[PDB]
Amino acid sequence: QPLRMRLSELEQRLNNQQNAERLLSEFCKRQGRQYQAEDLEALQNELEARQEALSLSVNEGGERRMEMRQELEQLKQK
Amino acid sequence: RQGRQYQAEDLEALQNELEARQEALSLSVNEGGERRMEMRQELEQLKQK
Amino acid sequence: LRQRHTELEREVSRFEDQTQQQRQQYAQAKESLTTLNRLIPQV
Amino acid sequence: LRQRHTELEREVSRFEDQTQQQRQQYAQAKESLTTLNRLIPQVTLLLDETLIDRVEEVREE
Repeated sequence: QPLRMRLSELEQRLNNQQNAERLLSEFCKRQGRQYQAEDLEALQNELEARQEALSLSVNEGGERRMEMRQELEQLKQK
Repeated sequence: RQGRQYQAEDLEALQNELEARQEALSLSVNEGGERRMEMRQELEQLKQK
Repeated sequence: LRQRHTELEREVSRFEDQTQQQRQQYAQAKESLTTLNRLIPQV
Repeated sequence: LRQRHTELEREVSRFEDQTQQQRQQYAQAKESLTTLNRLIPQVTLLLDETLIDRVEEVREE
């Protein structure tokens, strides 16, 4: 009887392992083709850094482009 | 921390709600910042005038 | 133009306030999402 | 001043191209990041590449 409960629990563990493997493969195929599935936390950190880069780039581009557009307005009045 | 029991038994659905909030976060903050920045430059123009 | 400065400063204040409150509440929600999918991602 | 307008138009084009490209690229990066932190946020460590293969033994027992 102990082995019966062990069997059920282990079957659920196999289920979760296949879930993880399938999801890993599908992502690693969607972005990349085989993308360090063994330890992928570092890529999450770098992608967060690239989101910070997103904020920086978008703000800088917007403010600079619109400021030089205002310079264009000054030139137009001139 | 958020809610009091708020269907913790299977809380998957809440994550989607928070995802909508997360996208709206980027939209709202980007637009607001851009507006205030536009009027910062307009303020500089008025100062220079 | 000084009157324009005054109204512009009011508007700048409104946007700064709105963004501050908005980002605070939305950031709290985002942090809740991260805690959910870090501590209990269908764990 | 018309020379200035010409060069400024070129620079406006460059700014617009750069902002568009960067926002698209980092947006796709954001989508991939969210898929990772949704589906496998350290779930790989729960998996740990164990390859238990013991259900057969439990069935024999």
